[PDB]
Formats: sequence, structure tokens, C-alpha cells
Amino acid sequence: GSSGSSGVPMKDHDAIKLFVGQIPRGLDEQDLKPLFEEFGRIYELTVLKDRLTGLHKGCAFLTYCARDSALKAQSALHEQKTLPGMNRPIQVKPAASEGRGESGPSSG
Repeated sequence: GSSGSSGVPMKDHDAIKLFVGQIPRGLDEQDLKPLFEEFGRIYELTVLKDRLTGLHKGCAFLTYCARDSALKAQSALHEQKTLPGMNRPIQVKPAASEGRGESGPSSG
């Protein structure tokens, strides 16, 4: 066991669960960890798959043990990287308080 391998993982009290909606078909959490591991250590990675059919819907939930880790990987991947087979870049947002979300553009 390396980098831990003791028991259950520990996250931050103010952590953030990021959500990706640019996951093609044929890959898995094992192919996403590599990239997410470029910013820091992951806490949890689950892929969303249909039920009736069970076919990879095309999205997954990524969680970071630290707050910053998310901020970086988020603003570092969000419309920055382009997975293989995806004409468009990868979309990653802080899966939280979706109901009400305030945001606005800014020059510069």
C-alpha cells in the first residue's frame, strides 16, 4: 500500500463535488483519474450510467479531498481540455446548489 492504503479516505469539511458532462463511450474512472490526478489526489470518482439499458450516459461525478484541488482542476479543465472523440472540450462544474446559481461575465 502506497500513499495511504490504510482505511477510509478523508475529505475537506468545505470540499466540492465536481461534475463532468463530457465523458465519451469506452473509457472509465481509470481513464479519468490520470487527468484528475494532474491537479491533486482524488477522493471519489463515480461514473453515471443508465438503468433500463445501463449504457454509459456520458457523465461522472468527481470529488477532491481538498477545496483548491477542485478549483484548479475545475478552472483548469473546464473548457480547457479536449478528450479523444469529443469535438467539444470537457465541461466540469461544482455539482452543488444547482437550483439557484448566481454568475456574471467580466471584461479583461
